[PDB]
Amino acid sequence: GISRDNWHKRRKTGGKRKPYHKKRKYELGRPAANTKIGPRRIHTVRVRGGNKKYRALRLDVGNFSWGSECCTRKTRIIDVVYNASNNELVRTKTLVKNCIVLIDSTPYRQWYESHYALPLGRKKGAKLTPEEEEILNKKRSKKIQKKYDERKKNAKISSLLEEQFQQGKLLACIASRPGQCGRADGYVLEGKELEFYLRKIKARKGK
Amino acid sequence: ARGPKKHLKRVAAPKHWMLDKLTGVFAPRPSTGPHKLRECLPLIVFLRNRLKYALTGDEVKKICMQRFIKIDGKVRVDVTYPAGFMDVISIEKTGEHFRLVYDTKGRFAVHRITVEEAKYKLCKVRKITVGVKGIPHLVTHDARTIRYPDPVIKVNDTVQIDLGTGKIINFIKFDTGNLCMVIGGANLGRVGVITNRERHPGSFDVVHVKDANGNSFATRLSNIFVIGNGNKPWISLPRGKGIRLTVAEERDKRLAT
Amino acid sequence: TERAYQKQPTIFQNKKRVLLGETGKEKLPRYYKNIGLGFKTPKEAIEGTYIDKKCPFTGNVSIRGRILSGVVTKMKMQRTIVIRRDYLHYIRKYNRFEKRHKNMSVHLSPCFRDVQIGDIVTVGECRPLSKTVRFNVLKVTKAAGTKKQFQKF
RNA sequence: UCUCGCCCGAAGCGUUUACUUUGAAAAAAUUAGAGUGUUCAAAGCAGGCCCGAGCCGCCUGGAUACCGCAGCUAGGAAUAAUGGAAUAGGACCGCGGUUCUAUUUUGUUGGUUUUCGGAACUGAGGCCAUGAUUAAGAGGGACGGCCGGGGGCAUUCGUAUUG
RNA sequence: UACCUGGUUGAUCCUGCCAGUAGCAUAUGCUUGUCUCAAAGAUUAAGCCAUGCAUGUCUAAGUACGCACGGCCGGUACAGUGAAACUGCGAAUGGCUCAUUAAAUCAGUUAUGGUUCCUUUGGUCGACUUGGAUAACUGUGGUAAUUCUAGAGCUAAUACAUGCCGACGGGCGCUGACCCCCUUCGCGGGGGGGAUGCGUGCAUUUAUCAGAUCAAAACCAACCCGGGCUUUGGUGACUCUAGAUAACCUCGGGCCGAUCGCACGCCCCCCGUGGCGGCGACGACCCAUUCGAACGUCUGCCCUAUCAACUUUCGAUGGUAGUCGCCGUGCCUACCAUGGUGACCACGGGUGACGGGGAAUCAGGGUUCGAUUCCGGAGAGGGAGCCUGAGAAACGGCUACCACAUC
RNA sequence: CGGAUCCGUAACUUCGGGAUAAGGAUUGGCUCUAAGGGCUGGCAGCCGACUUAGAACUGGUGCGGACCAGGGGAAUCCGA
RNA sequence: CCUGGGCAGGGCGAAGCCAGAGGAAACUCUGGUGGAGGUCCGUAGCGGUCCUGACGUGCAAAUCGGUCGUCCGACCUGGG
Ligand SMILES: [Mg+2]
Ligand SMILES: [Mg+2]
Ligand SMILES: [Mg+2]
Ligand SMILES: [Mg+2]
Ligand SMILES: [Mg+2]
Ligand SMILES: [Mg+2]
Ligand SMILES: [Mg+2]
Ligand SMILES: [Mg+2]
Ligand SMILES: [Mg+2]
Ligand SMILES: [Mg+2]
Ligand SMILES: [Mg+2]
Ligand SMILES: [Mg+2]
Ligand SMILES: [Mg+2]
Ligand SMILES: [Mg+2]
Ligand SMILES: [Mg+2]
Ligand SMILES: [Mg+2]
Ligand SMILES: [Mg+2]
Ligand SMILES: [Mg+2]
Ligand SMILES: [Mg+2]
Ligand SMILES: [Mg+2]
Ligand SMILES: [Mg+2]
Ligand SMILES: [Mg+2]
Ligand SMILES: [Mg+2]
Ligand SMILES: [Mg+2]
Ligand SMILES: [Mg+2]
Ligand SMILES: [Mg+2]
Ligand SMILES: [Mg+2]
Ligand SMILES: [Mg+2]
Repeated sequence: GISRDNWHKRRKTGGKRKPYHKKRKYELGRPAANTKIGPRRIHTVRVRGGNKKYRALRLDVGNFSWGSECCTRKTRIIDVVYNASNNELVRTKTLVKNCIVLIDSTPYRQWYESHYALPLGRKKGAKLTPEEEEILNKKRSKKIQKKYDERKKNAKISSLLEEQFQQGKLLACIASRPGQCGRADGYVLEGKELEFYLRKIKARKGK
Repeated sequence: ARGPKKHLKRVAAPKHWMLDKLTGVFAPRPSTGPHKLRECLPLIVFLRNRLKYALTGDEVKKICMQRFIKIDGKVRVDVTYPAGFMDVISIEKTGEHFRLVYDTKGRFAVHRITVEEAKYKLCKVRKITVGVKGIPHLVTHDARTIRYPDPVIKVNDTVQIDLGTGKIINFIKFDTGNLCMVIGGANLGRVGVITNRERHPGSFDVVHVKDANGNSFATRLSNIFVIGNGNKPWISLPRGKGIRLTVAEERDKRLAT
Repeated sequence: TERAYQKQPTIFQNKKRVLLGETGKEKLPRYYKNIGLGFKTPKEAIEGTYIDKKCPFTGNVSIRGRILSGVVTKMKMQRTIVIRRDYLHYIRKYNRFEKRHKNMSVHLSPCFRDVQIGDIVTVGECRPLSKTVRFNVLKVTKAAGTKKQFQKF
């Protein structure tokens, strides 16, 4: 019986409006679903007009888009930090439209190896992971093309994203509503937004 | 109320249906079709009230499912199927090809045309868009959505349509010097050459039109139907040019008898 | 600068400019929208600094419907001001008029500086921004007196 | 203004109303009102004709007027208030310097520069008949010869009453 | 019909009210021959209801082994009428009343680019038939009875599900074995082809890229021809529509016929055991129109100051993000600012106040009603919550409370 | 009832009061968060006190846990 | 009369002072600050309302236990 109506409100001045409706059907209100970080669990909601709404009660997998290089892979959701609207929902770990998700940087490493060779995040050992790092041997002139992609374009993912990849986590902003479409779809924080949310999380951990 | 309306009152009926006060309580409400309720004419009104074919409406309801009356090629099973301006009504046995043109009084005037012109039909473009795989779609005011129309069609045009094939032909642009016919408002049924359009940024523009023997009027873009091409109407219109002279000239006509 | 949690309307920030290494100007990636209607976009929306979701030149606020005019009365409300529309009312019985006015809150975009009290401002209808704000500041016309003179201190 | 195809169209466009005259504007019923012998009329939108049934037929009506106030468009400039130039930070014309952006062309692609179209700022002079309607038997203020039991403070005189 | 008359005084003139005058609409007294129309439980009691009805529906075209009737009728399932039940649509319309409601509903005018939309009308719709279950039916029961129902057997489809062939494989993105030419001792450099493998179409959810008004050269490095060539649409406007890029496509799972009827002919051919299949009822992913809803924008409402400041901890005003909702919204949440309205009557009260088109009243200007047949709103004793469904907080739908009230 | 915190407080009146009027909610433990300061250099860096507010978790509704400690209201007579 | 000694903490918040707001003026309103009083709860101190409690040949020829009134003063008290 949740009513999002405006006829029970006050006027421009603040005069109490006289009630005469009975909270009709075309002004529905459904209770909130705090989207946890458990397994994938989505229920259905009937919509006025015969449509279907996918209510995500808790989610595990997610979809996130890298910003600059225009790539997108699947990503397991790890942790919820800095809601920036309600800090209680950080501890509640509720997925909303504008929130920050820790991307596991492992599904981006295969694409970064396959297109942007001589990768990073390999613990400065240079002995481990016989991945096919140097097995394919880069026979034809696509080796020179990858040299253009690696040195002429120069592939700079400099010190902020460097330290994030060397810590094995990535800071992502959600760009979709989890309670509406059932998808925790988002993008990767880059540059000015990256240093801004990094400063906010660093201040939250410091003071 | 709740949901859509379903009845219609004779008192709340529109004026251009020629309904009575003593006959019945409920008016024939037309079904959902290509035309709105204010610019339509039911088949039960067309066959019962106007042409005097059946006295009751039950006879019309019987014959429309006895599969005689067809609109634009296909047979209508509904007794209250809505029609509109510039439609072809033919029933299958004699020469009866009624064109729904507008009278000078604003009423649906019958016009028995020959078969060679009854094969063809004009229609006004409502809007134009693009869709799946980048193809052009055209929406007609007669609820006709056609793909790959032409690239040289402005939104406010009148294109000839073939009822046998569903193909458009012989478009004409909205230009000064075209013969148009006003379909809506207080000056409907007015046939005149387009004289001057005036644009306004407030989502509505005005058009001043002129016609023969020194007369001029003005209307809005949502009520204009182009009918001609340089003082040459593609469809022959009954009772002269459809000109409203004067109520006193109508009295002089009735005295001349 | 910014003093909120996030301000980024539509434009993607990084053009991956790190190819030689340089700071450069960062005010070039700015969204620029023309409202049409024969009204000129001010240069504050061109070379400004602000980020406004409800600006008609920056946000997705479409301008439609009616165009009215009023006079600016107050400033104390944040990023939106209150206008006054003085008008007369024809009365059939007594056969003369009377003064009536209805104050409305209107969204003042931060690009319009020199918004001093007493100037004739133009407003336009938009989508409902908030509970009382429905119009949008569209053109500031009057200088609200003589700006040439100056006072002591 | 001829950039848009010696004139026109288009576009710069109103400083913003009040007031007026057209035009669209809406929904019928109702009101005024056209026509019609419902036996007149209240009504209603009907009916009128030719034909000895044999023309497997015609013609016409179901209009118009009003619809305050509110909103839109096109003229009018009389009355009623508002904008200009006073510490000039005034309007035009063509020249100095600083700075930015987009696309036409060097047969095509990549790099540098100029002219060009425009925006912003600064410096110097000319061009304006270079800029203030005169002062209401309106009002405010100043002057100076008065005016009056106007008001406040202090002082003096007068007879009478009582003791 | 632009209309007065009598009444204060011994008499006259004046202000002044009272009373006669005429409609209008409620009741009532008396009387009443014809005929055409015609309002009618509004005023008090939106108080209570016995009884009887007001919502059902089948086509040649979804499902016929009904025990009912008959076709001639022999047998290779099935033809005809067909009660009843499974299925779909409608019962969110109509009718009734005006109890609440004072910029609230409404009325004039504008728009959803900020939404949904049954049903019709158009575009789109690129394995010789698969599995459980069940109603009607038959037996079998319960209590005093309801539109009460479980238990045993079986049966059907447009019930609910599972799920296939075609169709050549085109083109593109990324890897990619291999291969051609020139130069160089080689290394290397430059230009041009290319077998495998992974992704494809429309919608859903992201992020990114390129996208229209305008005309002259001067230098350096690469290449086509005989000094010289390359481009989606609309609005007043877009974060509009449409392309391309990488991936998700959600088990409560978007679509890409595991339908039915008609009249029936023809052909390649080795039998047809295969095609040539024409018309017509169902929505099916989406896009428009049509019917309708919704919050919106400007203007307009009776009386009252013995109603002068009102709103703000249970948002009052605004901003920043988020939740919910179909969408824009203090509709809700966290933080921040202290705002917003008013003597041009704010706020609070009363209305024997539903708002209008209209009705009565005959100079003009006005005054009083409008519950009532047409539009819109509200409600089904009060008031709250909800299933189904596109559309309801429905009441001739359901659940709980109060007041009634039946067996 | 009794302490403390946050709302709200009538009749009357000498306008000071009545008033801790009356009447409601919370009170424990353990974690955090925010705010309130000092001293040095031409905004940055070092050093400490007990207060307030908000939030989460949890204990058998238990929290002034002992002790500390106003029952209240309507009136009449008399004396300020 | 002279001469000395003493009176824990809290509540109410007077004059004066500061800042802000309304108004044309007269003037009004709001938040602090201040610490006033034969002022309120209350300890020590001083008296003794009630239980007519305990004793009542008692501890005492007038005392004790609760419940008390007042406690910055018209306050209590030593010595001369
Ligand atoms: Mg710490
Ligand atoms: Mg109804
Ligand atoms: Mg003298
Ligand atoms: Mg008299
Ligand atoms: Mg009288
Ligand atoms: Mg809140
Ligand atoms: Mg009422
Ligand atoms: Mg009259
Ligand atoms: Mg009148
Ligand atoms: Mg409605
Ligand atoms: Mg409404
Ligand atoms: Mg209802
Ligand atoms: Mg009903
Ligand atoms: Mg009933
Ligand atoms: Mg009392
Ligand atoms: Mg007391
Ligand atoms: Mg007494
Ligand atoms: Mg005493
Ligand atoms: Mg005292
Ligand atoms: Mg006391
Ligand atoms: Mg006491
Ligand atoms: Mg004693
Ligand atoms: Mg004692
Ligand atoms: Mg005793
Ligand atoms: Mg004893
Ligand atoms: Mg005591
Ligand atoms: Mg005591
Ligand atoms: Mg005391």
